Amino acid sequence: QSVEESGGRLVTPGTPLTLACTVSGFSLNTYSMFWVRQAPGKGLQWIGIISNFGVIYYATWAKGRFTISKTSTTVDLKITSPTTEDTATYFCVRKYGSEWGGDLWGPGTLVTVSSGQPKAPSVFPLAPCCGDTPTVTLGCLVKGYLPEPVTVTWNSGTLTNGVRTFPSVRQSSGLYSLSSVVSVTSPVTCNVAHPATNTKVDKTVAPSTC
Amino acid sequence: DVVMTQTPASVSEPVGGTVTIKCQASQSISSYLAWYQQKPGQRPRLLIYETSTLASGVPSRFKGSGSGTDFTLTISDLECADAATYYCQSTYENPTYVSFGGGTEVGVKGDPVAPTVLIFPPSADLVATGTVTIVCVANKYFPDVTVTWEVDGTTQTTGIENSKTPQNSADCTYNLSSTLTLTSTEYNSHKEYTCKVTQGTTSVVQSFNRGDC
Repeated sequence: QSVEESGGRLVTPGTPLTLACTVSGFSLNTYSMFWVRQAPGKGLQWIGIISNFGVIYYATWAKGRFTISKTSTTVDLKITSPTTEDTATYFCVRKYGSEWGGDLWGPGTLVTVSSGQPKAPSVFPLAPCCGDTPTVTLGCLVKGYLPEPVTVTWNSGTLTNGVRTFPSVRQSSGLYSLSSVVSVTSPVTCNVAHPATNTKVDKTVAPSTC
Repeated sequence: DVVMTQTPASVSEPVGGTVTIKCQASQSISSYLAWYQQKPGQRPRLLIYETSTLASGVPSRFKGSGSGTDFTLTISDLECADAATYYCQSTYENPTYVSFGGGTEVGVKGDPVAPTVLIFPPSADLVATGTVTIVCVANKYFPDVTVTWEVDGTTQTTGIENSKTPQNSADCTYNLSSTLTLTSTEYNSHKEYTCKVTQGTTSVVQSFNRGDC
């Protein structure tokens, strides 16, 4: 029924890491699973596959770089010796019966390979200039973080209507930045979680810059 | 190994129009080809497998055809909801044959909509960091905009970074953030800050004065 990847994190080149794909609602005794990755802003790339009987095949480029395995609840992907170019979102995918294609995909887990150290985001409130006459859009600027992602919620996730969280952009420093804005009928709090640094910051945004 | 060559790299068609996407296989893969749709920031979704068989729930407007080394996805009655990158995949049962095409970024052309614009002066504590970031937002617009920043009437050429949301699923519109970054010394040396959002010869501006905010 569903697939969820975990274990994406920031590592230095040469540091082994393993990703887990946890399945629910079906058995790996029955279904084969495969791994696909997607470098930021790039296309899909097939890594390899493990049958319901445990027989594994790898893409030619992937041979010796990855090891696929399975447990009672998961398939796993060990990246033997990560390089900067292994920075990607990794997806696990349930194979449908008739071909080596996939019907059920996970959300993906993001691997970052870099010599830069992790950095918690700094958060700043966004509001109209002091005194603007109003429906109001308020926001939070979330900057200087590594790795992606941050999770931005409003009012502890209870506010989801009228929210726009722009895609992050990576600066030359390797750090990321984004803003999230919410439109409300004329207080809102942004919550900025960064699983990597286990930090969560809350900012209750004044309705103007006064 | 099999290489899938997908063309075009990108295409835009009007609502109600037709998008034709092709994949060429470097070796015959018989009928073993699938198509996926991937919306920005989301996971890939299976549309078609076995060249032509629709995944459940996937509308008939999506039509897969071809065989051997030549394959086609045709998307009819194009909807704003269809804005996505589409990928073919050889699904042939041999690891030397499996691979994805390079994708086709499909934009959907809906009704023109002029942006509104919001500007966000930097907070006192932001200025206090030594690095000022000014945020501008272009709301609910189509087609693309270009953004410029003016500081006391002078067009800025550095420190500008833009980020665009996916096309709205119902009306095709975009939203964009544009951010201008300067040192607090640079910031404090100027008065009027203007974000200018342009579509052709028509621009919408928002401005503030540093001392007012």
